[PDB]
Amino acid sequence: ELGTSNLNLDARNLLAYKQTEDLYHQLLNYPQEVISIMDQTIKDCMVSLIVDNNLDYDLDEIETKFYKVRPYNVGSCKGMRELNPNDIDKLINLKGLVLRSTPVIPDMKVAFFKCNVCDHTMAVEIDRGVIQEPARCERIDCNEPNSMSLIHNRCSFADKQVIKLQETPDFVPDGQTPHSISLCVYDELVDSCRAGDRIEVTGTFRSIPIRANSRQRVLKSLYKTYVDVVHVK
Amino acid sequence: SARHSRFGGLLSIQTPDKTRLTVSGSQALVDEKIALQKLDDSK
Amino acid sequence: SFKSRALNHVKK
DNA sequence: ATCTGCTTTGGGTGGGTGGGTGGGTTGAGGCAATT
DNA sequence: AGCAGAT
Ligand SMILES: [Zn+2]
Repeated sequence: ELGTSNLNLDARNLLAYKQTEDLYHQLLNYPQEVISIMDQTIKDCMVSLIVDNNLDYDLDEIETKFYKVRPYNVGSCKGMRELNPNDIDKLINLKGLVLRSTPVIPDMKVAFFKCNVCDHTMAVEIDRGVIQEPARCERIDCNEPNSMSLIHNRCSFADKQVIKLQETPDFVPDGQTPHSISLCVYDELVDSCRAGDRIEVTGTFRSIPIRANSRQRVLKSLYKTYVDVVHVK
Repeated sequence: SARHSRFGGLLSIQTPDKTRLTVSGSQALVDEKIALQKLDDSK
Repeated sequence: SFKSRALNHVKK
């Protein structure tokens, strides 16, 4: 009725239903795939409701929408100092004070390519930040090779933002300098919190390699951590 | 995919014989025709 | 003594 | 598929016709404004 | 030494 898409889900409700105990544990252990199947199930049930109830509401509009779920309260919140390597790719809860937030970063979803001898364009999706650019036009008539250019302003982009978080005063054991962890928020969670706010963030504790230099492919053995946020309160 | 490119969902499809192939992408996580299309296109 | 290939705009 | 060739880290064994919104950050000394 | 190019 309101036209929104995001569904705020509470974890405990999964433990309330006999069927979904294993689903709850899997969410806590494999958040990415579980969230994906949750999103698709939400979209499928949304379309099925209209299909079964033969309502007058337009179906094309529903088919156009990306649907999402935002789990929260997934267990006792841990501490930034207690994040060990055992938690990499696992859902965690962090309570901390915002400290800064960078401007919106354009993150690429779909690349757009155009030929220089036939003016034929086709959009190729992206997987983990790599463009599968073609070696020749998909047109049979013009099969010229290595004649693809990237039209930067015709691609598709998504909203990304990097926030810095610092722990609450009560979590400091002695009074030393509080530590800092970096976050990443995408889509409707962008600009969801202002500097100096006390927020509780639920996300996946991820880790990414760092390149040694901007020329070669050598990576430092030390991995840098961050949090991929899915819900903010 | 609704989520961003770096979300990182991995798949394991089972062939008629007991071998498992690996595919990446939420659409693959949901569908099988998309999985086979990606398998063909990744060649 | 040249191997030249031609492209046409009408094909666009 | 093999052979040929340039350039780092960061730093003065590249520089100041590349600059300081590309990083290398304390110490001293001169000048205007504040007193 | 890794990667960018010509035969
Ligand atoms: Zn072409």
